[PDB]
Amino acid sequence: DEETFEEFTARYEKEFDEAYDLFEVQRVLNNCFSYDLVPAPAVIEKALRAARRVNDLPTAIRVFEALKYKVENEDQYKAYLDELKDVRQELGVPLKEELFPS
Amino acid sequence: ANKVIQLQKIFQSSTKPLWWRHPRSALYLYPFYAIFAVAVVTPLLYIPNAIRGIKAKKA
Amino acid sequence: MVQRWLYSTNAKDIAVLYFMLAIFSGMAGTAMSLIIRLELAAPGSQYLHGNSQLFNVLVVGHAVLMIFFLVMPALIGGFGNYLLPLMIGATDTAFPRINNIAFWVLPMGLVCLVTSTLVESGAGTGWTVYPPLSSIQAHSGPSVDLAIFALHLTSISSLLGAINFIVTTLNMRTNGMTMHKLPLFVWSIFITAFLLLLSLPVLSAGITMLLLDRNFNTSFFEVSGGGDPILYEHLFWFFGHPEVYILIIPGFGIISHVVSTYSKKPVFGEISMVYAMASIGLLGFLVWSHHMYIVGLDADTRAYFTSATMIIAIPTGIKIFSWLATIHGGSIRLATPMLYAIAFLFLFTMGGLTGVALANASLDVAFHDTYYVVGHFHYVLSMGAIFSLFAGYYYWSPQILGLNYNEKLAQIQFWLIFIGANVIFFPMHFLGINGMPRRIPDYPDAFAGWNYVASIGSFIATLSLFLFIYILYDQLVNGLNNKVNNKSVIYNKAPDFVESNTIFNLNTVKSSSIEFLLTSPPAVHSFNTPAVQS
Amino acid sequence: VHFKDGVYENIPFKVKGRKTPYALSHFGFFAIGFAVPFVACYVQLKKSGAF
Amino acid sequence: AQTHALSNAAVMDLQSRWENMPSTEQQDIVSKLSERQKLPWAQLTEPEKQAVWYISYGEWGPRRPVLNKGDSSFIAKGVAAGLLFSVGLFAVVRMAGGQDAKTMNKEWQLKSDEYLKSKNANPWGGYSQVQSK
Amino acid sequence: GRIGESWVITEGRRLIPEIFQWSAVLSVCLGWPGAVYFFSKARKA
Ligand code: HEA
Ligand code: HEA
Ligand SMILES: CCCCCCCCCCCCCCCC(=O)OC[C@H](COP(=O)([O-])OCC[N+](C)(C)C)OC(=O)CCCCCCCCCCCCCCC
Ligand SMILES: CCCCCCCCCCCCCCCC(=O)OC[C@H](COP(=O)(O)OCCN)OC(=O)CCCCCCCCCCCCCCC
Ligand SMILES: CCCCCCCCCCCCCCCC(=O)OC[C@H](COP(=O)(O)OCCN)OC(=O)CCCCCCCCCCCCCCC
Ligand SMILES: CCCCCCCCCCCCCCCC(=O)OC[C@H](COP(=O)(O)OCCN)OC(=O)CCCCCCCCCCCCCCC
Ligand SMILES: CCCCCCCCCCCCCCCC(=O)OC[C@H](COP(=O)(O)OCCN)OC(=O)CCCCCCCCCCCCCCC
Ligand SMILES: [Ca+2]
Ligand SMILES: [Cu+2]
Repeated sequence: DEETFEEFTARYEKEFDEAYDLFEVQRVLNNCFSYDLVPAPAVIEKALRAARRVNDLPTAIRVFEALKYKVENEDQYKAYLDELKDVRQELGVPLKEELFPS
Repeated sequence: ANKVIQLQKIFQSSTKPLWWRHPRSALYLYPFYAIFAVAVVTPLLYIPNAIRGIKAKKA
Repeated sequence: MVQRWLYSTNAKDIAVLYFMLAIFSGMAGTAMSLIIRLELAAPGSQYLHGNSQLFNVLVVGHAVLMIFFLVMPALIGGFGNYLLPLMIGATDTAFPRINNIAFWVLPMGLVCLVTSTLVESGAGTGWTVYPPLSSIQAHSGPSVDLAIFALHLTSISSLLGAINFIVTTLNMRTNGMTMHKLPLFVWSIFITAFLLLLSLPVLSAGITMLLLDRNFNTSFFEVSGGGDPILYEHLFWFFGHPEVYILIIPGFGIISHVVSTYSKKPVFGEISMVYAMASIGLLGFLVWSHHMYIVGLDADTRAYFTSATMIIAIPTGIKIFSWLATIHGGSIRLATPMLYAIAFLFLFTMGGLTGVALANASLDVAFHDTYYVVGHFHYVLSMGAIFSLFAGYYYWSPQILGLNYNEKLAQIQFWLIFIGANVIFFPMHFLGINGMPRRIPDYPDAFAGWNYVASIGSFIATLSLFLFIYILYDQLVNGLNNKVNNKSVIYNKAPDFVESNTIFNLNTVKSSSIEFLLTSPPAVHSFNTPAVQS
Repeated sequence: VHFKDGVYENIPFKVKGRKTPYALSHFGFFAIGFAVPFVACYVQLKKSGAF
Repeated sequence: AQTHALSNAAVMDLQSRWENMPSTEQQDIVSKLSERQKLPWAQLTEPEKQAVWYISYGEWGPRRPVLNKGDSSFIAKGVAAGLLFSVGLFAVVRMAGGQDAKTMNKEWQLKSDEYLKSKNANPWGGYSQVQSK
Repeated sequence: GRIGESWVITEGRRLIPEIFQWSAVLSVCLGWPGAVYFFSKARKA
C-alpha cells in the first residue's frame, strides 16, 4: 500500500459523503483513525457534517476524543481546536471535558 | 447368480441395524457374541496369579 | 445413551471422550512426580524404604503418562478432532469408524501399563528402555513385555488418527477455501500428522525387535550373538526428536489464535508462519544423534550434527519475532488465555536457549545425564506445551460447553502455576552445572541445598492443579449463573473506540474463523447447506 | 442418528436432576486417578518385606 | 419529532440510575431522545446531552471491564493464601519422613574439610562442606 | 514546522520510568535464588 497523505484525505472525504446511516458513519470513522497518521482538518470537518446528517450527537463528541488520543503533544490538540472553531460552534458540538467537567 | 438388485431393496427398506438386515446374519452374530465373551473374561481371571507370582503347572 | 458413547461416529462426541481420558491421566502422572520429589527432598531413605527399583519404576510411569496419555490425547485427540472439522466446514471426519477405534485403544493401553507396575517388580528402565538393561537377563519376567504392548497400542492410536486428519484436510474443505486460506491451527494439525506418519513405523521396528530378543532367542542387540546395543538407540531416537516437535507445533497454532484475538490484530506475516512450521518439521528428521554425542561416534559425524541442530533455531526464532510483531501496536485485553500466551513467549525462549548450548558436541561432555538437561526439557514441555494447553481450554470451553467459568478464580490459578513451575525447574540448572547425575534416588550431601528448594515448589504447583479441578466443578454446576452475574467475561472482543454500545449488539462477534459463529454448544448437525467464502 | 441439543446434552455424565450430589462423581473420579500410584507402591513395598 | 424537552426527573443523573432501571422504561427514554436529536443541537439541555453520551459510550454492558473494582486485591490475597497453605502442608508431610543421614552434622562436616584441605581441594573456588547445625 | 515539544523529550518522559521497572522485574525472575542462599547456614556462617 503506497498511498500518499494527499491521496488519503481525498479518498476519505469521498467516503464520508456516501455514508447513509449510523452504521456506515461509525464504520468509516473507525477505519480512518486506524492508520499511522492523524487525519487532516479537512477530513475531521466532513466527519462532523456526516453525523449531523444522520442526527447523532455522541458520534460527533467522540470525534474530538479520538483526536486527543492520536496526536503526539497537547499543543497539537490545541491547534486542531483552533482550526475547527466555527464548525464546532455552528453545529453546537461540546467537548467531552466541557460536558463532564472535573 | 445376480442378487444385487434384490438385496438392494431388502436393505433399503429395513428398520434394523445395518449388521442385522441380511436374512443370514443371525447365524454369524449369535455364536460370535458368546465366543467374544470367553475371549475377554478368561485372560482377566489370571492377573490375580500374575501379581501373586503363581505359575501354571503344565508339568 | 449406550450407543451414543460406545458406538459413536460423531467427531465432537469422540473428542469429549479424549479429553476425559487425558485429564484422568494427568492426575496419575502428577501424583508420581510428587512421590518422586518427596524422595529427593533430603539425603537418605525418605519414604520408599530404600527400594531403588520402585523409585525407577515410578519414573518410567511418570514420563509415559505425561507424554502418551495426557499431552497427545488432549492437544491432538481432543482439540484436533473437535476444531479441525469445524474450522474447514466439514460435516464429519473422513473414516468415522477409524476415528472411534483410535480412542478405544488408549483405555486398553492403560490397563496394560498399570498392570505392568504391579507384576513382579515393574520396569525400572527409563522411558527410552535401553538394552541390555531391559533384556531378560537384567529384567526378568513379564513387566517389560506389558510396557511394550502398551506403547504398541498408543502407536496404533496416533497412526490411525493421523491418516484420518490428512484425508479430511485435503478432501473436505468448504466452498472457496483453498490451502492458502486455512486457519493457522488447521495447518498445525496437518503438518503434525505427517511427522507421525513417517516416524512411528521406525519405533515399531525397534521395540518389536527388543521383544524378540527377550522371548524368541534373537540377537539384534545382544552382544554374545553379534548384535549391537547402539543400533537400538539409533532406531529409538530417529522417532524421539520428531516426537518433541509432534508435541510443540499444535501449541504453536493455538498460540497464534489467542494472541491475534486479544490484540485485535491479524497475525504478522501469516504466510511465513506456515513456511516456518514446515521447515521445523523437516529439519526435525536430520538431527537425532545429538542424543548420542558421547557413545563413541566419529568426530566428523559429530560436527555434522552440531550444525544441523543449530540451524533449527532460525525458523523457530522467526515465529518468536512474528508473535511479538502482532502484539506491537495492538489493543491488548488481559483475559486468562492471554496471560498464558505471554508467559509462553517468555518461558519457551528460556528453554530453547539452553538447548542451543546443548547443541554443540564439545560442550555436551559437561551436559550428559546432568540435571541441566532435565531443566531444559521441563521449560519447553511444562512451561511450554502445558501452558498452551491451559490457554486452549480457557479459550474454547465456554463455546464448546455453553457454560462460563469464574474469571478471578482463574487468574489465581495462573499465578500459582507460574510461580510454582519456576521454583521446581530453575535450580535444576545449578545442580547440573555442578555435576549432579540424573535418574538417582540418592545423592551426595553437597546437593541437598537446591534439592530442598525444588521440592517445595512441587507442592505449590500441585495446589494450583487442585484449584483447576474445582474451577471445572464450578463451571459445570454454576455455568449458567456465571453469565448473569459479573463473575465471568462474556465477550473476548470489546467494542471499538467509536463504536457505540447498541451498534455493537448488531454484530457481537468479529471472527476470522467459523467456530465462534456457531451456537454456543454447537449443533449435532452443524452444516446442511455448505458454508461459502470468497 | 438424531440426538438432542442444549447445554448438558453433549457430555456422557449427568449433572442435574440426579439423586446423589454431582460432587461425589466429580471428585471421586479425579480421586481415583490421583490414587493409582499409591496402590502400586503398596503392592511393591509389601513384596520387599518392608511392611 | 417530539419537541418538548425530557423532564429533569427523567434524566437527572442517567449514569447512576441506568443500571437499575426497568427495561421497558429504558426503551421509552431512548425513543424520546432519538426524536430530540433531530433538532439543532444548540437547543438540547445538559442532562439530555449527558444521557445520549452515556448510553452510547458508557462503561456498562458490552463495555464492562475484565476485572471489577476490588478484584486485583482479591487476586493478590488469593495468591498469598495459596503460597502459605502449600508451604505449611509440605512441613507436615516432612514430619512423616525418615530420619536424617548420620553425616548431616557440623561435627562430621568439619572433619571432611580437614581431609580436603590436605589434598588441596578446589584451590580457587572453595571446598567447604559445612551446611548443617 | 513542528508543533509542540521535541519528540525526544516526549519519548524520554515515557521510557525512563519503564527501564527501571524492567530491571526490577527481571532481577526478581533471575535473582530470587540468591535470597534463599542469603538466609542459609552454609552462607558466611
Ligand atoms: C509431558 C511432559 C512432562 C511433564 C508435564 C512433566 C512434569 C513434571 N516433571 Fe517430569 N519428566 C518428563 C516429562 C514431563 N514432566 C520426562 C520425559 C522425564 C524423563 C524420564 C526419564 O528420566 O526417564 C521427566 C523426568 C522428571 C524428573 C527426573 C527423575 C529422575 O531422573 O529419576 C523429575 C524430577 O523431579 C521430574 C519432575 C516433574 C515435575 C515436578 C513436574 C511438575 O512440575 C508438573 C507441573 C505442572 C503440572 C502439575 C501439570 C499440569 C496438569 C495437568 C493434568 C494438565 C491439565 C490441563 C488441561 C487439561 C487444560 N520429571
Ligand atoms: C517440547 C519438547 C522439546 C522442544 C521444543 C525441544 C527443543 C530443542 N532441544 Fe530438546 N529435549 C527434549 C524436549 C524438547 N526439546 C527432551 C524431552 C529431552 C531429553 C530426552 C531424554 O533424554 O529423555 C531433550 C534433550 C535435548 C538434547 C539432548 C541433550 C542430552 O540428552 O544430552 C539436545 C541436544 O542438542 C536438545 C536441544 C534442543 C534444541 C536446540 C531445541 C531447539 O528447537 C530450540 C530452539 C528455540 C530457540 C532457540 C528459542 C527462540 C529463538 C530465538 C529467539 C532466535 C534467536 C536465537 C539465537 C540467535 C541463538 N534438547
Ligand atoms: C514476599 C516474598 C515471598 C515470601 C516467602 C514465602 C515463602 C517462605 C518459605 C519459608 C518457609 C520454609 C520452611 C520449610 C519447611 C520446614 O522447614 O519444616 C520444618 C520441619 C520439617 O523440616 P525437615 O528438616 O525437612 O524435617 C526433618 C524430617 N524429620 C527428621 C523430621 C523426619 O517441620 C517440623 O517438623 C516442625 C514444624 C511442624 C509443622 C508446624 C508448622 C506450621 C504448619 C501448620 C500446618 C498448617 C497447614 C497444614 C494444614 C493441615
Ligand atoms: C498386533 C498385531 C497388529 C494388528 C494391527 C492392529 C489391528 C487394528 C485394526 C484391526 C483391523 C480392523 C479393520 C479396521 C481397518 C478398516 O476397517 O479400514 C477400512 C476403512 C473403513 O473406513 P470407515 O469405516 O472408517 O468409513 C466408512 C467408509 N465406508 O477404510 C479406510 O479407512 C480407507 C483407508 C484404509 C486404511 C486402513 C488401514 C488398515 C488398519 C490397520 C492399521 C494398523 C497400523 C499399524 C500396523 C502394525
Ligand atoms: C457414582 C454415582 C452413582 C449414583 C448411583 C445412581 C443413583 C442415581 C444418581 C444419578 C446419577 C447417575 C450416575 C451416572 C453416572 C454419572 O452421572 O456420573 C458419573 C460419572 C462417571 O460416569 P461416565 O458416564 O462419565 O463414564 C466414566 C466412567 N469411567 O462421573 C464422571 O465422569 C465425572 C467426570 C467429570 C470430569 C470431566 C470434566 C470434563 C468436562 C468436559 C469438558 C470437555 C472439553 C472438551 C474440549 C475438547
Ligand atoms: C513477575 C515477577 C513476580 C512474579 C511472581 C509473583 C507474581 C505476583 C503475584 C500475583 C500478582 C497479583 C496482581 C493482581 C493482578 C493485577 O496486577 O492486575 C493489575 C493489571 C490490570 O488490572 P487493573 O489494576 O487495571 O484493575 C484492577 C481491577 N480490580 O493486571 C496486570 O497487569 C496483569 C499483568 C499480565 C502479565 C502477563 C503474565 C506475566 C508473566 C510473563 C513474564 C513477564 C516478562 C518478564 C520479563 C520482564
Ligand atoms: C519467578 C518466580 C519467583 C518466585 C519467588 C520465590 C518465592 C516462592 C517461595 C520460594 C520457596 C523458598 C524455599 C526455601 C527453602 C528453605 O527451607 O530455605 C532454607 C533457608 C535456610 O537454609 P538451611 O540450610 O538452613 O535449610 C535448612 C533445611 N531444613 O531459609 C531461607 O532461606 C528462608 C527463605 C528466604 C526467602 C526468600 C524467598 C525468595 C523470595 C525472592 C524475593 C526477591 C529476591 C530478589 C533478590 C535480588
Ligand atoms: Ca533421598
Ligand atoms: Cu532432540
